[PDB]
Amino acid sequence: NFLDFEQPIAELEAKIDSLTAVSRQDEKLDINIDEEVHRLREKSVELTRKIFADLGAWQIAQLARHPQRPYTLDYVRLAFDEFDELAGDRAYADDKAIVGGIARLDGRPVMIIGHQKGRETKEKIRRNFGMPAPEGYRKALRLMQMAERFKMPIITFIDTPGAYPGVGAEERGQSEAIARNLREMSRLGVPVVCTVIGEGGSGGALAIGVGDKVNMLQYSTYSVISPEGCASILWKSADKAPLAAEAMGIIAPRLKELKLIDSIIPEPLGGAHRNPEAMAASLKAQLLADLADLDVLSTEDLKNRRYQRLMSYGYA
Amino acid sequence: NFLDFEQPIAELEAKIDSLTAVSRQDEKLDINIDEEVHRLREKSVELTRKIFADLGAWQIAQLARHPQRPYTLDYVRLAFDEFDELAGDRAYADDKAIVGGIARLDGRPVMIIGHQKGRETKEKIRRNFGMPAPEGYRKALRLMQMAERFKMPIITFIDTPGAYPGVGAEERGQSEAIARNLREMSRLGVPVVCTVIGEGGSGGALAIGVGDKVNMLQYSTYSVISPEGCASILWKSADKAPLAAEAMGIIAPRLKELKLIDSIIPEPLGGAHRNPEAMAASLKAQLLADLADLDVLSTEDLKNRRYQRLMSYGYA
Repeated sequence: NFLDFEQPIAELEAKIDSLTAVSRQDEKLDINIDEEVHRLREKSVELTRKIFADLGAWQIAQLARHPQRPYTLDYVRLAFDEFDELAGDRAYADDKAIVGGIARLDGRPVMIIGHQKGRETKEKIRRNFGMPAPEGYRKALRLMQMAERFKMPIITFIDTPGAYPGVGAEERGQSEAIARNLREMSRLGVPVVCTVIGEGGSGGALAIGVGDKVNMLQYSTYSVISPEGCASILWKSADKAPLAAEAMGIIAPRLKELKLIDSIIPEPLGGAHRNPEAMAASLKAQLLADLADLDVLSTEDLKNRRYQRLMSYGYA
Repeated sequence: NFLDFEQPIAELEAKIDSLTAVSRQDEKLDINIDEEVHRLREKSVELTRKIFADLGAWQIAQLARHPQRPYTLDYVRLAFDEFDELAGDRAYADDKAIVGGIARLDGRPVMIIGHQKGRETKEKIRRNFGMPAPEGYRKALRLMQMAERFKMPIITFIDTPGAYPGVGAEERGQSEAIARNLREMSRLGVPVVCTVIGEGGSGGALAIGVGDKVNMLQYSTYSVISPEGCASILWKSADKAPLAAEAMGIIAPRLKELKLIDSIIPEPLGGAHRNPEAMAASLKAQLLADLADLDVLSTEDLKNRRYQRLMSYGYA
């Protein structure tokens, strides 16, 4: 299901599908499929550049929410192996809006923590649209401590609309849990790398994003507040979300100059959704490179550097 | 237009035709034409043997009258070159039921006399269904004399239902003209070869068929009277034509044993009409072979042999 501005790409795709049927549909129909396929694929490839060259911040947000995209499960599958999912906070529940586990990266063992919006409606409602109740963040703290204890690096993916705004979420110390998370992660003796795949932000995202390095795709928005919220509070409306997106600076290159993120991982054309494997390979390369130049530093120097980088936050 | 017993061959042909259309008809239709063409041609080739193995004398007559077949024009075109058509009896008209001319056979010059039924209805009525009025036979005598004079061999084809049974034909000495023809041809000083391509007989055919050699296709009937006439006079009916054909002995092999014809030229499968070129090549080879072993004999010995062979006619 392509977005509104990806229409010319769609109709060309719509002609492309029935090519399979015409191959063996009925009445002996087996036409010269290869010629038409090649011409239509050429046109489609040419047109996507005609479509994805002129997208800006409001679009970037739409693309960051494309309802066909790799979630943390997808990146785990397409760049990680021997994945073991640990579920359980030890207190009140395991949460489906966060998925964590311990896996191997090119032999090396790692910890993977991140969100999972679910693909279709069913897995979206079963995972609460990637909105974690605090018990999830307590689980994430528990896993992060486990990873710290056994001299293990931590790889974290961040793809959350935000911490759930609900009765159950507020009752259980949402603020307290996120505060603790932000406290412990800033003392681990192991390197930390955190991407911004997909749509993330709204503070709750930061619960698992305080690390040595930070990386973001080219169509991923990292906003202290969703554009619609900023629009409602400030613009006194919702339709004016694109203006809020333009003003805030939620796009990766805008953030990059702000010394906030350490690298942008380029996407396959038309969005990572068109070539999830290519995006997974790019992410794996970026993660490995980040880990490499990180392992040289010792644990004490690692923590000191982490603290120093934090203090660089804010123009002050 | 195939005959009644060639139906299974037809329907398979009927499926075969629209293969051309399906190649580029509409809606991008270009199917794997070669596979279906090969399979259907295999089936058609197998079926014709299933159809032309079990034909007998009544059929042979039907095949001899297949309304798709090479007439003398066709054999001239497909086995002769530098053909010049002489038309004119010098007396009252040139006739379209006979076509004569002087042409070359592999360099050698020859004379070609024979009938031409015309292909479609128009050329059939314009040529009087290959039925010659006597002026035609006078023309044939004139040409035969011309060929004799200039030491030239004569090749004759014979494809006639018969001499026209009409007022104009009877008035002009039909009997006289044919008698003269039968007289002169038995004195020419040049070799004579005469086939029985197509349907011929009824005496008038003999007007141009008294030569050193005689040859007949495998599906050509040479009857002193059409089967239908024999049926009407003797059987007292018309439907009983096949019995008349069986009794008379109008089929080539039946005649061959009678010492009446000197050779049968085998046909392409399914009738010469399916491969007119192959039939033309076979006819040309037979004609050349006949001429070869004939030119050895001198003119006097040629005429003496011709006379002796004639006397062998009839068991007496």
